[PDB]
Amino acid sequence: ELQQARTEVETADKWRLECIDVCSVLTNRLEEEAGFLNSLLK
Amino acid sequence: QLRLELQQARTEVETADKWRLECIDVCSVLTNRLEEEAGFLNSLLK
Amino acid sequence: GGSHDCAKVDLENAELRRKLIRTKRAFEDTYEKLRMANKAKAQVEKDIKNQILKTHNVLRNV
Amino acid sequence: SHDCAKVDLENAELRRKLIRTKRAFEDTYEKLRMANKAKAQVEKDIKNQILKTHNVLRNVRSNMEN
Ligand SMILES: [Zn+2]
Repeated sequence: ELQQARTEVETADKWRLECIDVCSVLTNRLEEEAGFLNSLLK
Repeated sequence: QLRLELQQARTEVETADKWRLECIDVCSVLTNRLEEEAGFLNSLLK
Repeated sequence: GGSHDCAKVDLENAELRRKLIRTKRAFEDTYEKLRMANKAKAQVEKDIKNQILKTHNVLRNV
Repeated sequence: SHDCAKVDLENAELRRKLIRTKRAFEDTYEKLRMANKAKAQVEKDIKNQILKTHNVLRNVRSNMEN
């Protein structure tokens, strides 16, 4: 009855870490795009 | 083996889902901002 | 000065008048296009400032 | 009957104003050409950013829907 929950941590942390990856891609994208828009003013 | 068993569900079915729901919320607002900003750039092109 | 072909200089003066009008109107049209370009550029810069403020808000407040 | 001297002076003045106006038009047209070039470059970079964002979003859809 130990691995029945020790498997849910790998799946829950799988979806969580994948979400963190997507959040990293989106955050980096908004940073680069906002930097580009900032370059049109300089 | 009660401590080691219930210790698992304390975080992997709670905290790991807490930061996951906060995470998907962040991805939602960031996705919306990227969509409206891309739409703004397309509006500049047209 | 010397003599000239009177009718030819009259017709040439009329041609120069029409060419002057046309060239002047081309200048006015080009200047107007430049004015519209400057205005559109300024407005676009304003909108870009708004979008930079928006992304700044959604980035430094999350 | 047109007064030859006056008509010659008018010819000279018309050529002068014509050349002057042609040059003002040429300078304004050059400024507009530079503005259109800079705008073309800006629109090109904007197209680059739209390509990047579209690829990111489509990759998120291919990472979540499938
Ligand atoms: Zn004459």
